[PDB]
Amino acid sequence: NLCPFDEVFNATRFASVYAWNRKRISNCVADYSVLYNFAPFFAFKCYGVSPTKLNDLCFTNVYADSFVIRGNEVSQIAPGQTGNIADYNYKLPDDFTGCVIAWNSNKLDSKVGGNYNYRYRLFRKSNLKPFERDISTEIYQAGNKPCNGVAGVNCYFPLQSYGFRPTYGVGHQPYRVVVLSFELLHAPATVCG
Amino acid sequence: QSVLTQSPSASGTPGQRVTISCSGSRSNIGSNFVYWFHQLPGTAPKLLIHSNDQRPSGVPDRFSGSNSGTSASLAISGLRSEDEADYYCAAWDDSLSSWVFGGGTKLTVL
Amino acid sequence: ITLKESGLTLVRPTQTLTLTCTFSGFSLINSGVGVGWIRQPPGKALEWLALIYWDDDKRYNPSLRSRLTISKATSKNQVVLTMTNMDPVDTATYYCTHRGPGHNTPIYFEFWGQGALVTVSS
Repeated sequence: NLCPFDEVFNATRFASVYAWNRKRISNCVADYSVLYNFAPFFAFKCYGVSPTKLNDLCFTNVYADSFVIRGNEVSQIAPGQTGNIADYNYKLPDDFTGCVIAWNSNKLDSKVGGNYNYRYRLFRKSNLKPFERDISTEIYQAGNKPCNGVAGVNCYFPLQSYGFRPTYGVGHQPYRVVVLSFELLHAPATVCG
Repeated sequence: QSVLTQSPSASGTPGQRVTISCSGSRSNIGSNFVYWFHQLPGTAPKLLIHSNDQRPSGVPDRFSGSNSGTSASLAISGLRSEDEADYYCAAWDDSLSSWVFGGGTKLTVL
Repeated sequence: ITLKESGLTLVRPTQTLTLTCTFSGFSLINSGVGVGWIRQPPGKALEWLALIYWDDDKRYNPSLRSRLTISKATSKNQVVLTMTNMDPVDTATYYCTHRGPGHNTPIYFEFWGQGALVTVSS
């Protein structure tokens, strides 16, 4: 029995990075030979495993995390890299084992005039733990007591939009990215093939 | 500034190459993609060129597009007799925040 | 991919216009897909009315805003446009058009309807 790789890669509507979408994949005969036929795969790299030797190994539990980010920020989705989206709304451990897959999707996410539907967290109190998600949209702290969802000396608001348009350079075009996380220790294997 | 202006007439002759101009401004034609449509008497228009240089599947090779600064041009090669129709510009204007179009050119072959 | 408009083609002034674009070959639940409306007077240049993306982003023509309302009935795969306070200058043909994906940039107005001549008189 096969498992939904055609649902996490061909999902109907991807999520924004500050509210990424986890999914579990177990109890199937996993086939990694369908991914290559998807896209030219602007980013396809694996930590702890090779992509060609993927179709013969067995794993314990496989998570799949999908979201959408900018072009020049794909480099931040890697262990131990400090940035702004790898700091405030998606962090993965320094002991990572898995793969990341990112492909350009300016075809489907860029509206003419600006797509103000993909937002990301810009302000937080402290950096967040690996694989942690927060959705609260509380107003951020300022030097003095913030205003009230309005302008002022500082009194800022946390989230910021993206503004994708079809003419933006490749560095500012929207990219869809999905991350697979495996486990290998003392495995009474549940998913492989 | 907020409206594109085209010359009304082209007037080529078979087997010749002609160009059709479209002048805009810093805000609409110089900072967005420029489309180019084609509209025949008694029929909805039909796309010819999007993204200033790309052709939808089903358009012959002879149609070419060009954008340069705040100006746009359409180059028709191998002029033929089945092409005398209206040609329209199209661009998204950020200052007006809407799509704007041009007047149109006749292009009747002789 | 096919589109077709329908409604009442003749209406007196100070009444409201309703139009319904029924389509076939795509669904307004996928990413990219969107539907818009474009009118053209008899012997004039084209004019853009409104647009509605797949995530319900109702863009309007500013000068014609405060008069227009576009809505979708995805279950029936159809879009409805409504414009109040019609006038004799609004006699035109109304096309419903489709915006899907291309190969490196979104396509706009790739497919058109067949129009619906609308006369506003007495």
